[PDB]
Amino acid sequence: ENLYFQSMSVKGRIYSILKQIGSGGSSKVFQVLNEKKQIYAIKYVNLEEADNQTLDSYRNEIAYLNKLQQHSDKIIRLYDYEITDQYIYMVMEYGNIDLNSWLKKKKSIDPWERKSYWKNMLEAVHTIHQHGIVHSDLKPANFLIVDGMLKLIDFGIANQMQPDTTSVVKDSQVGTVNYMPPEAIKDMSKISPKSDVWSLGCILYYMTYGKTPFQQIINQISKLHAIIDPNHEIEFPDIPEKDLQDVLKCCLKRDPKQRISIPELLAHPYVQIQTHP
Ligand SMILES: CCc1cccc(CC)c1NC(=O)c1nn(C)c2c1CCc1cnc(Nc3ccc(C(=O)NC4CCN(C)CC4)cc3OC(F)(F)F)nc1-2
Repeated sequence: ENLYFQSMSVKGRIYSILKQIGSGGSSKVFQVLNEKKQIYAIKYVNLEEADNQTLDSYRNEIAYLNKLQQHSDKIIRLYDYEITDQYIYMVMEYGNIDLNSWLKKKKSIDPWERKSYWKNMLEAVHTIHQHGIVHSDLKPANFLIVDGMLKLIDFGIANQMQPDTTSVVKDSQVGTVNYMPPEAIKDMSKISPKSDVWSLGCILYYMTYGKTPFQQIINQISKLHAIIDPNHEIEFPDIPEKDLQDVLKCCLKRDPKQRISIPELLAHPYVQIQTHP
């Protein structure tokens, strides 16, 4: 729903608010225009009931996002931010849609498009791994489409919060365990870069086969048991792209030791071999 007279200031710069395009418990996202009618998304986070630990995780993610955006164009831009004791405003790159919503409204995805997105994702995640950050909770919703290019929105660093404001409402894929790796389920560090490869593999599996590998299991304890059980054979239906079949089998090995790495994935023929005549 659009906001028709609202506006906000960030570091002495005024922004017209067109509409709200998202919400967590303590947070909101707004489609906004600056003084020169350039479009942005502003993330607002209320800090009024956040403890020092939570606060410091927000501070950490902001520092890292400000640094890492210079290292890759597959991370979302953070143009400015304002940070007080009460709130954070972040002025960020705008996208017309996130990958989750895009995939919901696409049955048949173009093979070229899928490969292009796969590359974008790999480059983003590779970048955070290179600075010691394992996201540890990658879903399609963490990726924003900006003129055909996927941008990673967050680094999984910040501590999530709950609507004790209430009037409670939430979304399809926030709780989801469909992208979760076996070692995460055992775990309750032992969090390695390989955790992210499983999650990325699950996204690619969605793009290839039209669902995540354990999506069929409604019963959430049966699902978690299926993810861990070596005898539970994951399906990989035959398709023209034999390199894509290989990538998925390699990402979804349950043993993280035996599971493929991001540098390996980047040199894989799926990413590298020119299919075009
Ligand atoms: C809530 C804050 C938060 C906390 C923790 C972690 C995270 C990251 C996941 C975040 N959340 C975030 O950090 C976050 N959440 N959103 C939604 C955005 C961000 C970052 C910047 C950003 C920039 N541009 C956009 N634009 C849009 C992104 C997605 C949609 C969308 O999916 N719409 C659907 C289209 C199809 N129909 C059928 C259903 C709706 C529409 C959008 O803009 C438009 F609305 F203007 F069009 N969004 C975002």
